[PDB]
Amino acid sequence: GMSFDINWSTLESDNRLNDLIRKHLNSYLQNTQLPSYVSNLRVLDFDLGKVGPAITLKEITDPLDEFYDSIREESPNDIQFLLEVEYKGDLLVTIGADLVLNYPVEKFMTLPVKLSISDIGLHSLCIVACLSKQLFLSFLCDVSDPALDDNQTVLDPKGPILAATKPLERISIVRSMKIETEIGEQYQGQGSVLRSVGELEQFLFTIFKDFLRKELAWPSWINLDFN
Amino acid sequence: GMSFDINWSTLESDNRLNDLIRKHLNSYLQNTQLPSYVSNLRVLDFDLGKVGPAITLKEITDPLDEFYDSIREPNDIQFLLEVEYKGDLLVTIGADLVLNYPVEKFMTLPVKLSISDIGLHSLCIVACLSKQLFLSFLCDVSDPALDDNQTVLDPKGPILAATKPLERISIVRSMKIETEIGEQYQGQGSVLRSVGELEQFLFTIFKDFLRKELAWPSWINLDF
Ligand SMILES: CCCCCCCC/C=C/CCCCCCCC(=O)OC[C@H](COP(=O)(O)OCCN)OC(=O)CCCCCCC/C=C/CCCCCCCC
Ligand SMILES: CCCCCCCC/C=C\CCCCCCCC(=O)OC[C@H](COP(=O)(O)OCCN)OC(=O)CCCCCCC/C=C/CCCCCCCC
Repeated sequence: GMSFDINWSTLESDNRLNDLIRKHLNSYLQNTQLPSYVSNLRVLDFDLGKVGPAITLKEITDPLDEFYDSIREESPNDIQFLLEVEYKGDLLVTIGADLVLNYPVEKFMTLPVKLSISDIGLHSLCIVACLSKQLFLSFLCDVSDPALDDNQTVLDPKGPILAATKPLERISIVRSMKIETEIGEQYQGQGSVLRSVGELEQFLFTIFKDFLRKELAWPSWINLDFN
Repeated sequence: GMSFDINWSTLESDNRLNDLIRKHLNSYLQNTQLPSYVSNLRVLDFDLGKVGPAITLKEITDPLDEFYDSIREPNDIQFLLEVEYKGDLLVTIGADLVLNYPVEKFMTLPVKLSISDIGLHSLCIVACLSKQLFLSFLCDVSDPALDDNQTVLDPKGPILAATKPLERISIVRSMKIETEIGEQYQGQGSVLRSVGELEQFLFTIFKDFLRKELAWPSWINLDF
């Protein structure tokens, strides 16, 4: 329907959203076991961009009880939005990698390389919950997930999506994603190198999707405490 | 910074937003006393459009006391926003004009006024309480009473106190009004001048409407 341009600049003098995502993602990367073909991984830059999602409000409800339960461990006024979120924005992750060539010997050579994750496609149901007053945000499931056939609510806790008993049968929240790599002109001929680059691209793809899934995808969520 | 596209389609599937605003404004018009030269005023159509404001969050605070008090007459929350609008809002208003042709003749001229191209750049506040929400435009961004550096959320500062209503600039910076006349008529000058008068009147009326519905100390209130 209506378009908006939002600017949260003053809310970010000391901490910048981009930088927060970058350090978090970096932490995640440096805590992952790396294959033999890559020596180091590092986020060179993260950029949420200037193009955001198309947001459709689907329903308005009480927050899920699982949130309350979470708080119990470690109010009518509270509220929860169910949102259809469609993203084809300009998010861009630039990652630096040291590709390791082992073709002769072990660790024969290292090529500085850098990869670009971009063009992320998404179309999924999320929820945003206000509770007392920590803020919860979580991507529930893709719009066309089979567990929605028959047109009965996602907010059913005994239903498949929310119960999260079969993560394997869920269709991926990230619909598409583009990865490029640029390497030295000198290496564009060698097939061994190109194959290694391919493997690294795939690995990075899976790693990024994993990160997203355990940071934002239900039953995981983003918790903001404001005291 | 970042762009969004918002769609509130299903929250109101009985009643529509544009329709609600249309009969609200219609009520306003029908309880306005009209000049002698116009017999009927009516909102033909209202359209908030698809182009919204550029929004900058300035501050975040607990809601004003006037709201809490407004409840009877947490953690509840209030946003202070810089709002810059150059959107595609469009009001189309129908009017029956009264024309004086010579030989002391009276005639009626149906006319269609279009209010569009509204320019705005102003500090507004959006307060969520219990949970009813409050929408109110405080003042224009370049109001003198904001001179140098001072806060707008100061309750006995000028803007919030509502001390001196005529001293402040109007929230609406710009506005465009056109008129559709079937020209059997547009050629005469009598008709064009009558239409001019009507346009000015409508300008005043609309500005007045928004300052009594949207401008602090008045606000828009939602009930759920
Ligand atoms: C959803 C807002 C997005 C678009 C906002 C555009 C901003 C620029 C628009 C220029 C001025 C705003 C145009 C609106 C004219 C006034 C309309 C109006 O008064 O409608 C009120 C009338 C009241 O009806 P009742 O059911 O009787 O409720 C109690 C009545 N007191 O109709 C309504 O209730 C609908 C209210 C919808 C208001 C929509 C306009 C609000 C302005 C948007 C705020 C701008 C930025 C803030 C973001 C808004 C986030 C909620
Ligand atoms: C404003 C969102 C616009 C962009 C949305 C398009 C979706 C793009 C696809 C994914 C983009 C988001 C990737 C970054 C997510 C991971 C970053 C991260 O974890 O940093 C959070 C880090 C703190 O994390 P913890 O509180 O410790 O939680 C630990 C894990 N449970 O810093 C923060 O404060 C997180 C900030 C959260 C903002 C995330 C926004 C992305 C979510 C998009 C939802 C779209 C709906 C819009 C509603 C937003 C209302 C604020």
